Amino acid sequence: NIFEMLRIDEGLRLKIYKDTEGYYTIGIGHLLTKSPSLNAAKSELDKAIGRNTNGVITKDEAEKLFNQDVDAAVRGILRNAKLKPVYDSLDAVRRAALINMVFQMGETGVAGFTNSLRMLQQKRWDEAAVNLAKSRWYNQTPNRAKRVITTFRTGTWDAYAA
Amino acid sequence: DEVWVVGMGIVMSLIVLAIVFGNVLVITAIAKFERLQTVTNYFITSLACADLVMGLAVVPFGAAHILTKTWTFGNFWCEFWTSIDVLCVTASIETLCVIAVDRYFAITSPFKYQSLLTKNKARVIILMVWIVSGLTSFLPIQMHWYRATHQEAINCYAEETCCDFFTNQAYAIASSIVSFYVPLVIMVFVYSRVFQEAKRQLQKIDKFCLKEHKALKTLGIIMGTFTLCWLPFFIVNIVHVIQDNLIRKEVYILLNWIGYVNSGFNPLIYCRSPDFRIAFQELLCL
Ligand SMILES: CC(C)NC[C@H](O)COc1cccc2[nH]c3ccccc3c12
Repeated sequence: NIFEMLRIDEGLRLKIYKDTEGYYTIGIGHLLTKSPSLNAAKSELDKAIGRNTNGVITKDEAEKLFNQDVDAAVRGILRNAKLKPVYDSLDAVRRAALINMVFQMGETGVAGFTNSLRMLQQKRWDEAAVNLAKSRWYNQTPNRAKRVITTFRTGTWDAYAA
Repeated sequence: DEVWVVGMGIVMSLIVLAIVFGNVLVITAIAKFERLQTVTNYFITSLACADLVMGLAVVPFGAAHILTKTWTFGNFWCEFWTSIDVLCVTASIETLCVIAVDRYFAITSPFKYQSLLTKNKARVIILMVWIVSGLTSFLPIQMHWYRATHQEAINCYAEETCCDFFTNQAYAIASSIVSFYVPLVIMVFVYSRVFQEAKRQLQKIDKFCLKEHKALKTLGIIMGTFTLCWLPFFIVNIVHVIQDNLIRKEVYILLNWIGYVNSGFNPLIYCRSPDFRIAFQELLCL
């Protein structure tokens, strides 16, 4: 399912680390905070967790946080007036692809593509893919972009599992 | 492809069952029957133990890794697993080498075809084999001496869902030479001399049983097989040390798995011996 998708694309790390932006991140794609300070990240983390983690957390915990982030993700996608119509017209699969794009690029970032969303809502896949392939997101991470896009056109998990 | 993953699941399940079944058979036959108890079959017992640990501990998790296209067992068990793997292979080659040497010193002693070592010496030798094997496998792996310094390998190490073996050129070369090549050359030379001797005898006057020469042919078969299975793999290691990525990962994995499949060939090779055959058919209620 979707959890598997994200679990693959982003990846899962047991110990605190800095992401591609240099910000503090742990578990699957969970942002502790944006700051060079490890102490601020520790505060954020402990606030998200039950007790002091020192920066090390259990797989289970990581999954808990991932769930919180997915919840918050879905809520965000629903509240956004631009994204809402598109997400409602997409089947569970493409919905998952979308939730992926929102995990990586965030609400605003995803709302960045007007025509992509427009056609996704119009059930026109190929053209949409052609639009997403010329994007910045695709250029930055051509692998995840290619997989997600392929997921949009195919509407299947065949891109993440053979 | 779920259809593909199931097919592979069935194939590799048949593989694992074959390995476990066979080596278990060998060990049981060797341990139960007093007629089958000799230094040679003690070494064979060590070998079948190595291949057994290969069957239960390693192959299944590798299969799971390839099928699921990812590692679900966590870094800890990834590392320990690799340790188990290298340990097994090393112990195996060392065992075969020891066997070769034993046969050499046994054929050529004034009393011929007789091996000078009693039982408690053999056990000691095996124990030492496993000790130095785990010494050249676990230590380097548990001390993280193999680990590469590039960002890819580091990401794969810190990643719990990623199990991949990345080795700095140094570890690749050193470990592949010490754990494989040297004892290989040793075995080859020694056993070649053993065949030369066997031929210098068989043409000589009576009497020395042919069954023993057939046995030398059998052992020769075990060794030949092992070397032929693992050779392509250990060659490619040095290949990637010289020029890396000159060979596809898939191919690497393939040769790797050839080496794996080798672990189940021994039980079928021991059938050459009338003794092991009678024993086998005995345990099977035939
Ligand atoms: C798929 C992995 C985890 N298993 C690798 C090979 O089966 C055997 O590995 C070895 C056994 C003995 C000595 C060795 N030296 C090496 C150097 C590089 C890679 C593997 C080995 C190796």
